[PDB]
Amino acid sequence: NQLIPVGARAEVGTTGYGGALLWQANPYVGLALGYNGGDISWSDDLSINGTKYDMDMDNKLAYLNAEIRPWGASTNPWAQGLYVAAGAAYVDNQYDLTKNVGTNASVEIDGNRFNGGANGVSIAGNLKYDNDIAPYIGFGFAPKFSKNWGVFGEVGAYYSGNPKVSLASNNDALIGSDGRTLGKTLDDQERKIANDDKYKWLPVGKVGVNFYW
Repeated sequence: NQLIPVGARAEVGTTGYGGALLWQANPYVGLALGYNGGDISWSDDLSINGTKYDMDMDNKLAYLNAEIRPWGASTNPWAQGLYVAAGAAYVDNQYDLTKNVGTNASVEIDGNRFNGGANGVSIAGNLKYDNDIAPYIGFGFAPKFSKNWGVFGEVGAYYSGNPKVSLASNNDALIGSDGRTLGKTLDDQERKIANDDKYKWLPVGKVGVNFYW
């Protein structure tokens, strides 16, 4: 049961693009070593209920995980394709978010609801995740239909630790529904991001194509 190199994959997803080297020891156990990253504008000018989203990333992530197929010997491809992924990553990722809340549009942050009013308001966030050795857990589907290639999709999360975080608006004096100003509410949401257990996780989704040769 030694791990045999079998090829590579190309992938794209929420942490950016890249790919991995692949090994398989048997129908149940395999290994991926890869990189995701890039300077990418994940969305620009994207309008939803009066509000434009912009997100930019600048990521360097390199990972190593095992892929385990509980039913990897199954002749059902719906079961043979399922796997759990587990390992760790070097993580050095940076996200810029911008919400431009338009005229008379409404946004909710930490339970407090604000209105854009006559001019709207813009809210910005910088999130920086740095961890040399971040544990990773994920679930994927990669059914076998070819000796030469296949496709896959995966969702998981890195236990990165809380990011460094900065939140800001170009109008902090707006009062929300619970009475806190926008400045104060952002401060509060900044503290939750910087400390709550929930935000120690960096979620991820991706898809791609495998090549075996």
